[PDB]
Amino acid sequence: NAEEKRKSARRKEFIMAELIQTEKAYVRDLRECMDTYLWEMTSGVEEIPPGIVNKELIIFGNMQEIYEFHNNIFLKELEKYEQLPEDVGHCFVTWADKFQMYVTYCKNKPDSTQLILEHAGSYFDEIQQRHGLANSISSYLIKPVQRITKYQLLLKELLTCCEEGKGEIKDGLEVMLSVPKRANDAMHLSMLEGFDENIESQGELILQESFQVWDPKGRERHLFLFEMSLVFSKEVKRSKYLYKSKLFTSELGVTEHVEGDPCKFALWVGRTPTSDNKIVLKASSIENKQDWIKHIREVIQERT
Amino acid sequence: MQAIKCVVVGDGAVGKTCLLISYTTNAFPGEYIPTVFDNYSANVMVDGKPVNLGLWDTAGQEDYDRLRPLSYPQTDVFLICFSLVSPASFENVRAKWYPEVRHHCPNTPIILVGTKLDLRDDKDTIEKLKEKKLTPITYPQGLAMAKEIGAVKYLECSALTQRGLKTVFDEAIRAVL
Repeated sequence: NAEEKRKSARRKEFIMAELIQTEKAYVRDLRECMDTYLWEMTSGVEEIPPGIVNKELIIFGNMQEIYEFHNNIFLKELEKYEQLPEDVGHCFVTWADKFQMYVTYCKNKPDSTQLILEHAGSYFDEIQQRHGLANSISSYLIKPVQRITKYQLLLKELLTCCEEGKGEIKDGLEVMLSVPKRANDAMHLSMLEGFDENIESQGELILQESFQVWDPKGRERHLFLFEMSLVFSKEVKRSKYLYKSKLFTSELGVTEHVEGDPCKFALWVGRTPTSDNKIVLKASSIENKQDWIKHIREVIQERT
Repeated sequence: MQAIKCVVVGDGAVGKTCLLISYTTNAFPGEYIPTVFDNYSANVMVDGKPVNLGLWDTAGQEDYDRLRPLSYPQTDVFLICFSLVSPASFENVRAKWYPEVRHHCPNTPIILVGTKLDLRDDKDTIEKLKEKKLTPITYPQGLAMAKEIGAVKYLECSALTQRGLKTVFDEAIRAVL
């Protein structure tokens, strides 16, 4: 299979080269954004609008943290494995927690963006006109959000081309799929309104999804699965969640198979799963139902 | 020198990244189709009215319903792209993309693009779709869906042969003007 080997090696080299040469461009764009728009706000001479003064941390988030992570550590690691594309996933395992900063960044994106269109006015447009930059401020700001969702695609491409070392690539792919999932979960949780308790008191969020719930007719209840609770919340008009009820996971129990529909499963509380007090939830697909069953059972096992 | 922003939205298999690479580089990628397409901005002269067109690619943001709409605010025009050899994307156009785009941007114009025009007449794709009781999307179906979602214009393009690819962005620019 000479053709197979040729295609595999050529595509692998192309993917690794793109992985390095786009990381370099991302670092360059972050540096330009820091040295062009942020610098005017911090150590500039122009008249800052009254509504955006002393608020550069809100607008730019922790972009400086991301830059100092990529510019000093991550790129040097990605350049080490340029001749060994099969092990690049390892670089995504050692610094797995270091990407948690991205989870922060997206959470600040709705806060920052509105501010630019609420009090900045024509400040950054005038800065771009004076500096003669092609990109606007939002074009630079959106870049980490795009970049966190590009590693998974490259890892998937490298997954189908490697014959050995598939485990390392698979682990890196799992990490780089988990990170955007947590970023989306945090943005969903940020709209939870009315919770009369402490968010951190419930542990970490694990899953969130919208279901049809029959209260012991089907009513929509977005569910949040924390390590110590399950929160049923209604969704009302924007997209804000109203805290409706919670169930302690230790007392929770699951019925996996419910007759009449393959997408329904039951949750109950108390020692005895007595009838007429069963919360019936209809998943959107078989895969969603199975994943929710597995995660809920894992939570229950953890609590005991 | 008016600045115009164009955001492409579609499923993963539609082929938006290649759709943009072939337009910007004026050549099909060839052996390797790029995975990453950084935001684009260039001067385009249309009808004696030069503009600065910027192109936004939303690849990799399909399975993230909250990270995805971060690029929607302040968008001049949308390109809702589907594939002509995959009716699933054609249904997701009216199921997923149009409701979200019209919810976040109630007044932004939309152009309905159908990609992979070159594979429509292939005798292998047709057989593979027949094995699953599927047929390629014809032009009248695309036109009907474009009239359904109130899109400004329905267009078909092919990144491999660049047939109709230059007209898509010109029509998108002309929609704003």
